[PDB]
Amino acid sequence: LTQPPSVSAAPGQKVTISCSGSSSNIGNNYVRWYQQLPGTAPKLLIYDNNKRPSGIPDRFSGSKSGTSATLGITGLQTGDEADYYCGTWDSSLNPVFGGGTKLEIKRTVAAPSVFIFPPSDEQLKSGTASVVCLLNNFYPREAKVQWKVDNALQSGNSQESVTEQDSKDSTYSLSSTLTLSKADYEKHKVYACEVTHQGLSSPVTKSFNRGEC
Amino acid sequence: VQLQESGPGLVKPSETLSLTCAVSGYSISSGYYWGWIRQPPGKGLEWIGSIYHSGSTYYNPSLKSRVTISVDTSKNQFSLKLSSVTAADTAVYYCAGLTNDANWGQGTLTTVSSASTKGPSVFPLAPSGTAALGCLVKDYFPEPVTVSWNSGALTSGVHTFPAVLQSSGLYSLSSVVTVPSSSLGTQTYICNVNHKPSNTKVDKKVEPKSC
Repeated sequence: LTQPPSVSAAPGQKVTISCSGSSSNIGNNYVRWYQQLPGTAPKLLIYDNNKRPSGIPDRFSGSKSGTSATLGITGLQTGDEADYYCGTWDSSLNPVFGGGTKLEIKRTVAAPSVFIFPPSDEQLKSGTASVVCLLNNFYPREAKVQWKVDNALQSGNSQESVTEQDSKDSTYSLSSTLTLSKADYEKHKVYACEVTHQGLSSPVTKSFNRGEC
Repeated sequence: VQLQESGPGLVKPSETLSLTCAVSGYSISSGYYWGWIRQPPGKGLEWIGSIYHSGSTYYNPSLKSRVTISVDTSKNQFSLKLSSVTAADTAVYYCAGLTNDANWGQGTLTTVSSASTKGPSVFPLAPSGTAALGCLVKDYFPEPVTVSWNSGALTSGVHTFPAVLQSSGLYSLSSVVTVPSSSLGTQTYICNVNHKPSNTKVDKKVEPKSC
């Protein structure tokens, strides 16, 4: 049971998601489809190849042809951002599942708003310094953060993570954290986060000087 | 009908993973079957096993020698025991059952690791016409932590990031919210942090800094 890892389209458009199986699973058995919103359990969309449970709108449909099955989603809405899974039964009539397809909604380009946060005095008193750069509500996902400390490029001492696509406005946000020891943090003045994104005509820098707060 | 997993979030290598599924609003005797399905982080779904109406059980052949699924009618719950676990068994475990539409539990993350439970420290990300503020939830193990704002009253504009695994082997997570800058003087912002494996709950007020 294979499906493509991702699909994308604009709101209002249609997508299809295919599930390729074999003669002994899909070829012989009913197919089900599930929607998994981030952080939630899978939810049944389609059963018996093409039937909708109560509560599922007719924007969703399923069909089966030979050893493959297809889920169609029309009238795409921002709420449809999710992982989609097919499921069927194998030759022993035990459940098997596809690898999942992540649906991305295409929206207009949006530049991030950037914020920088010095370490709290509370954390410094514990012996460590985390400096945080926030890139809020941007699209598309690709974004670059460069850290500088007294104009020294920082390489290898930051980590970042990115939210799932927002259910309401289809944007991403990203946080980057620069880790320094307390002793190193107190050796330097200027802490800067430079952000590159296609929504920005040139890179944006947010900075602070240690001791302003 | 509601299903709810419970059980340790951390299991040591070679030890046995034990989970229970509490079924509320329905009797275990009246289900077509009850079963378990797991999902390693960032991956797909894998069926573990099912127990049917009669009591007959069927397990995933690649797991069979390690799996036991049982029903406790008196407590209206069923269970999973997976013996001799390794890192490969780290996953979100779902209980599920059929009363066409199967019911699912909310899932519970089980991490298999020799590392020990550690509660987080919570630090403010203070704000100083939109302002951003947040909380840094640092140095905990295993996942997950949950974060809410103002006890669930504040949801608009909240972003809670995926945890990052630090080089120390501990996780860190940030949660942020953007609010009107004119609110900072009058509105209180509290991040509610819960790390169940360490039984650590913290309500942290994030106060604007003096800059």
